Amino acid sequence: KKLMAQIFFGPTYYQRLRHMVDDKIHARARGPMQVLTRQPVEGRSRDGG
Amino acid sequence: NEVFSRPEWMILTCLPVPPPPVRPSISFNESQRGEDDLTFKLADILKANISLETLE
DNA sequence: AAGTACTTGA
RNA sequence: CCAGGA
DNA sequence: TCAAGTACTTTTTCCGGTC
Repeated sequence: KKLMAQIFFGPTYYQRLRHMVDDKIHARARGPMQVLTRQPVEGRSRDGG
Repeated sequence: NEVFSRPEWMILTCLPVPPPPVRPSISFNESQRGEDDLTFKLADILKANISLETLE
């Protein structure tokens, strides 16, 4: 069915940026701990909490 | 306070030595140390003390 | 950048 | 530190 | 004695590289 509205449609130059979900997503539930403080390690990289 | 903090105790005679859990070594590979700064600074205190002790 | 704390000259 | 993200 | 100078203190949201 026709839309009651008319859509502004045409080509536009879009860029793909360096931020992708899969390089961001992270989850932890017990993992590596620091030596000194005996607390969870830092960063996604290190499987930190 | 006569029990917990006499002013004479602001001056150090007998220095407490913290145990390894406070100053752990970063034990890289097998035969390689990696001693904490506190372990180094303590040896500096030890060394300074022996010089003075022998001197007097 | 804005304070306490202490020191210095009139 | 350096570079970046909300 | 009391203005003005001095020292020295203090902070600032959360989340890769190359060293």
